[PDB]
Amino acid sequence: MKPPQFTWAQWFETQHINMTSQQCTNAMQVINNYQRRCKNQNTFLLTTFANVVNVCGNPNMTCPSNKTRKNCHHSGSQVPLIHCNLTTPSPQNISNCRYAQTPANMFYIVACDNRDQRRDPPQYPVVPVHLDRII
Ligand SMILES: Nc1ncnc2c1ncn2[C@@H]1O[C@H](COP(=O)(O)OP(=O)(O)O)[C@@H](O)[C@H]1O
Repeated sequence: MKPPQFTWAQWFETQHINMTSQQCTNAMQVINNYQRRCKNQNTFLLTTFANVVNVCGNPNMTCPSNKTRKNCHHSGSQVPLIHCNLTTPSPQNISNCRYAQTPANMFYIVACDNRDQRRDPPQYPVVPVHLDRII
């Protein structure tokens, strides 16, 4: 789920593009502090927001996760990425959650939609809103 101050595009960026630290335990604190819980796993794509926006321009395809959605797009090429896996749940005090990190170079599929009319900058009429899968 996402905090109210974020549009889907900004939340996508916060969760999958802006890895604030190369260490998952530190990077995941941002996501967990916003979601008020420790996300079991999360993928950080080591690419630019602009690159993802352009991927939104690639041919539409069915989303591997939801066979009813047709707003997904394949990256075309592989990109470096870090996958974070929760290793220490820490019931109370989510800042104590620890994660393992898995580096890899894979293709990705993202779902994109028109920008939030009121909050997203007009610069990008089309933006990624969900990471559907990595291959
Ligand atoms: N095809 C889709 N198009 C637009 N929005 C979607 C789509 N699929 C899922 N969503 C929404 O986007 C949210 C973002 O999920 P996300 O953070 O990307 O999941 P995770 O990173 O745990 O895989 C979902 O919880 C859902 O409400």
